[PDB]
Amino acid sequence: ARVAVLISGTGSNLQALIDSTREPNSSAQIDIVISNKAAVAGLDKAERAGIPTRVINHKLYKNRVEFDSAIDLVLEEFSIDIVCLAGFMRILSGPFVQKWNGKMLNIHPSLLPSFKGSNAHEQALETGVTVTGCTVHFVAEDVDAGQIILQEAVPVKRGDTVATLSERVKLAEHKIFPAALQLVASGTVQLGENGKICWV
Ligand SMILES: Nc1nc2sc(CCCCc3csc(C(=O)N[C@@H](CCC(=O)O)C(=O)O)c3F)cc2c(=O)[nH]1
Ligand SMILES: NCC(=O)N[C@@H]1O[C@H](COP(=O)([O-])[O-])[C@@H](O)[C@H]1O
Repeated sequence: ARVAVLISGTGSNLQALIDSTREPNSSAQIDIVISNKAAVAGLDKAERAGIPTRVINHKLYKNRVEFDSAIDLVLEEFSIDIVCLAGFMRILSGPFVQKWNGKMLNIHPSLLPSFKGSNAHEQALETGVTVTGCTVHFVAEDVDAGQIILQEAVPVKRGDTVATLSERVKLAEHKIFPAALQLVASGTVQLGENGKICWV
């Protein structure tokens, strides 16, 4: 399965994905890394790994739809089969999501449905939970609302801050996001006709 990773920043999930997909049993190959922000560290990791990179500036297109069109163009250019959002901080248009329905995974740093949205760790700490975690899910139109693929619980420790909580969660992310990719790329998991998660 040919895979694209969309990033916006440091790219440590990208790195975890690269690491698993070079294992010989990997059913995924990362063929392109696409970032909407230049000079971010995820682009270095991708170039250090030998993976082609493209930077699409969302300040050169008029529409969200024109912008995703540019991404889709690159995905088609590289004959991509699966799209992994690994720290992509931009919301995708409805038609783009429709076209990739069932082929696009996202890593979100909470136990969904808790703490949808962009500041999940802040939500978790404000709420006062003693357990949080991360989720890999298919991207549906409603944000952080697609079919869940994997989750891993992570403890919240006393005095945690966003810094320390997200450090702990990210170790879990580097576990379940490569596993989730591998489930989907091997055809073990798909999105069923009924749109629920389909094990095979
Ligand atoms: N349809 C759909 N799309 C998507 S994308 C995704 C990955 C995580 C999204 C995190 C996220 C939560 S809010 C937000 C935001 O407001 N971004 C600004 C750009 C901000 C900037 O660049 O400064 C903007 O999109 O304009 C995000 F980026 C999941 C997902 C999904 O489930 N459904
Ligand atoms: N709402 C989406 C969101 O918060 N994504 C989060 O951004 C980070 C990207 O880190 P990385 O660039 O080191 O992989 C990850 O921690 C992921 O959970």
